[PDB]
Amino acid sequence: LAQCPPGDSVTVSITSENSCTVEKKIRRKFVGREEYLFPPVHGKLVKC
Amino acid sequence: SITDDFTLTSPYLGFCPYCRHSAPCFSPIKIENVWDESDDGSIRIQVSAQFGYNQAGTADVTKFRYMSYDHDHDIKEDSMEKLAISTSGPCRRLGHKGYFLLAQCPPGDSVTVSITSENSCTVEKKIRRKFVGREEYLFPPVHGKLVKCHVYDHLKETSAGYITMHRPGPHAYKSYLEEASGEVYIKPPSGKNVTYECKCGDYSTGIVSTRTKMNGCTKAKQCIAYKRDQTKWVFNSPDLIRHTDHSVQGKLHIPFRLTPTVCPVPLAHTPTVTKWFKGITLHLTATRPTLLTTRKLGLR
Amino acid sequence: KFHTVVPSPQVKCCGSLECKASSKADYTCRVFGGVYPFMWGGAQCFCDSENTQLSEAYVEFAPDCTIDHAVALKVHTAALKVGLRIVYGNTTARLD
Amino acid sequence: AMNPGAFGDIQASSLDATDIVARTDIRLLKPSVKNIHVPYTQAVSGYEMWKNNSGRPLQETAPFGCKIEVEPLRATNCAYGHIPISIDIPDAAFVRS
Amino acid sequence: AMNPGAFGDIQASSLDATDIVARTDIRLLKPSVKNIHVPYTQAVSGYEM
Amino acid sequence: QLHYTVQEEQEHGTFVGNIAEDLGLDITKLSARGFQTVPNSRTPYLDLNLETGVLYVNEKIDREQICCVLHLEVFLENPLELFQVEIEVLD
Amino acid sequence: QLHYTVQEEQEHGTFVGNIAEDLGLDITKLSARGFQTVPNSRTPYLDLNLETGVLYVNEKIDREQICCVLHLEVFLENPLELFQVEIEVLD
Ligand SMILES: *[C@@H]1O[C@H](CO)[C@@H](O)[C@H](O)[C@H]1NC(C)=O
Ligand SMILES: *[C@@H]1O[C@H](CO)[C@@H](O)[C@H](O)[C@H]1NC(C)=O
Ligand SMILES: *[C@@H]1O[C@H](CO)[C@@H](O)[C@H](O)[C@H]1NC(C)=O
Repeated sequence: LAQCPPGDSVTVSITSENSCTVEKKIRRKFVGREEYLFPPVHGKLVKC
Repeated sequence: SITDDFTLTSPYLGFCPYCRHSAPCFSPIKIENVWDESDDGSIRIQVSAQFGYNQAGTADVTKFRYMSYDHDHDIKEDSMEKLAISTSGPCRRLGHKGYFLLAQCPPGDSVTVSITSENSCTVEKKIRRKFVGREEYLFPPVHGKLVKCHVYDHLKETSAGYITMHRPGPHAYKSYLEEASGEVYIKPPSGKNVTYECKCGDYSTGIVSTRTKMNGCTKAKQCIAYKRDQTKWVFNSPDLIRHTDHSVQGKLHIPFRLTPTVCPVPLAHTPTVTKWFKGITLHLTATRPTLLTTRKLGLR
Repeated sequence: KFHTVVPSPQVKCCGSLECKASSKADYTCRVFGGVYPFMWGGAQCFCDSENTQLSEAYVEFAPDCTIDHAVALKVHTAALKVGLRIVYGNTTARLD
Repeated sequence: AMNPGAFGDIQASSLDATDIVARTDIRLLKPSVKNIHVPYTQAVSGYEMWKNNSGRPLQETAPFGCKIEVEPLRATNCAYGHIPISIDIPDAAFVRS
Repeated sequence: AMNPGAFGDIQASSLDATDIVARTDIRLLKPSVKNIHVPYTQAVSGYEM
Repeated sequence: QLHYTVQEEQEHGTFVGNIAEDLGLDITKLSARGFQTVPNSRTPYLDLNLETGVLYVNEKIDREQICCVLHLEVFLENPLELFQVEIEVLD
Repeated sequence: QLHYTVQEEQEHGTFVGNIAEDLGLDITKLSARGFQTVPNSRTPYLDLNLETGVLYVNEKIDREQICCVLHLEVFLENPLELFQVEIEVLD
């Protein structure tokens, strides 16, 4: 379980690489009716 | 009355909304404001920690101060080569001074500062690649026109403004209480005058140097205590309680002035002209966006 | 650009306070009851649920306003100052 | 006279004048989280909103094709009308018939 | 019949032919910074166009 | 916003702090508000008791392995509100 | 585009180079030309005398701290010209 930036692929590697990569379009997800880059200090605290 | 002596000033803990753990926290480094007015992409950052000064406060380049959130909440000092600025990739640290940073940064939607080995803190700030003239470019070319633009100065002793400074108010530590067996006490650290103003049954204000029984406070939730000898100035950030006296005790410089300079802008391909009656057909070649402006030489 | 600088909160612990109308630019000030603040070190007011916070805000020119500023002018009628060259008698005379 | 989100939203007699005046639509809000921050919201600066759609300046949109310069404000090399010249030639250039 | 910024702006009878002829709109400019580079500006390749 | 501290190699079940006492939440209505650890901010070394509102140690703290402090978030319903706890480990 | 050199542990005020003499610019109109170092390319170890147009040492050059060379830029107005100077530090 990992938190990742937006991208079009997912790669898992064993450094020192035997990496593997698959197509997965992940995007930044919302909770409400406002785009936000990251949650702000002042808010409504909705259920998600 | 601008002061350049940082021995009278302490850094402060700043509450910022996106720490490394993806939650707001109190951090020794907190971005108050970010300005991007230069034409070369350099950004100026105001940070809750000081830079280029040692724990005492003397001018000591490559070592910086920060108020730590550990058990001993005092000023500590650390190396400047383990600090990073980034927006999408790492940023080139152009300059630093007390409360202020200046850096070349790539385009991005956020600006973050971290103390590696982490205490990262991030703010929303939309910075983009900027023009200087009427032609788009990544970097200026070898062949150009060298037009006048304005960039942030890399020399730290210039002044783009001033910030007012004030005395710090009460801080009300939680570790100064001894709720036990229904009665509460005070923890003075090494016999210091940590004062108290609290309301067991009525407003009782006193100063204790030793551990002291309270007259009527049952639980510890209705009584506080804080230090008194706090004669170190602080920036008027909205993340601290102001004192009863909140006058401008001093004023610090705002470094990295917006100094005019020359800087090259490209010259596009010279268009060829075909002449037809009352008009010209211009044939245009431009790899990057380029502005064309025409106007008639008459009344309209 | 304005700086919209925000001063430090004025917090007192269950005493009702109000703020005087300052003459500073775009001065907006409000009072909030029922606050119980936390900065680093725990609770800042002993008193339980009647404390008052004072929020202050006012605007000010940005530090980079010395270069990035627009000046508003009212323009009245204009007058000309033309430079002439007079080549009378193959004798050049330049004047304004 | 000031409007939020418009040019001239913040005004003063000079850059260093004490009498700054502005009517930006600034509102303070209740702190939802139990901290000591000041939550506020405010309309966007009308300076940037004017730079977004300032259009083209007078150096590109001007009749009779003459260029605008500043310090002092002037329009150099304009070509529109006619100047009556009354010129008194000295008699040292006039020669005998 | 070459013209710049269009197909066939460079021509030859073979890839290894020495007789290559072309009329791309290339111009040489006076160098501004006092170095030894050759500032030139040319019309875009009509092959890629 | 709750700064708590623990010692080095503290045993299981030892005291870390009292969340409800310091936040002023009523103890006898904690269960009605759904007092629960936020799933995003979970520390395997520490737990909390839902009934008593007390944060304590789950696993023995290894100073070398975890490093640098721990962060744990809590949330309550009706009304909906989260809170943050930062825990320092001494050496 | 100019190349200068300095020795290690040079004191304050020691000679590095003559920018105007190397570039052919006349000294007596340097004030009218608006001679000045570019605000971007500045180093804390080397400065310049503007009346003589002579680039020299300001701070004692720490070979370990700076490293790898030093870059400086100067500019003049009417005509608008920009010039670049690279300084090697020996060991
Ligand atoms: C603490 O306060 C007392 C008040 O009587 C004063 O005498 C003393 O000098 C102060 N400082 C200490 C004990 O360091
Ligand atoms: C105004 O700024 C926005 C960015 O929010 C941009 O997309 C737009 O092109 C600009 N101009 C106009 C005329 O809306
Ligand atoms: C015009 O030129 C003639 C011959 O070149 C010269 O003698 C005369 O001085 C000039 N006219 C005047 C008014 O000086």
